[PDB]
Amino acid sequence: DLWQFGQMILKETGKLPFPYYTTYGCYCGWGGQGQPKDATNRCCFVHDCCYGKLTGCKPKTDRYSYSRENGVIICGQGTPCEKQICECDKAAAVCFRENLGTYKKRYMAYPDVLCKKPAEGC
Ligand SMILES: CCCCCCCCCCCCCCCCCC(=O)O
Ligand code: NA
Repeated sequence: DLWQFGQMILKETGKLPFPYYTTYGCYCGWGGQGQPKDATNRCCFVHDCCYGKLTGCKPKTDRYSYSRENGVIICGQGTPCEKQICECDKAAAVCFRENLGTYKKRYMAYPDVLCKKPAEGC
């Protein structure tokens, strides 16, 4: 669920998920518009697409099992929805960590007027 995704983000990046990954670029936030502005933004875009594939699941409310061992997130046993949601969340959290080097404070609260057409497609 979103509480768990938030904890993953904090564990992987050392940043609180709000505001650092809720108001960044064009896609780190609710949905998005336009094209991803950098690597971190593309992680958010991919995560949105990942959730999009889970048509029969409720990714923001379904709580799943996971652990984090030798610095690796391990999605635990569960329903197919729980497992797939966990894997979407893990991938995005790791993606954020891997692109912290290019995280730009400039892109927090990125003006929605610059998230211009054409939209990137999943
Ligand atoms: C007045 C309201 C203040 C704002 C609300 C504060 C509470 C926010 C709780 C955050 C929990 C985890 C949020 C997960 C964010 C996911 C980001 C993303 O889509 O990449
Ligand atoms: Na988004």
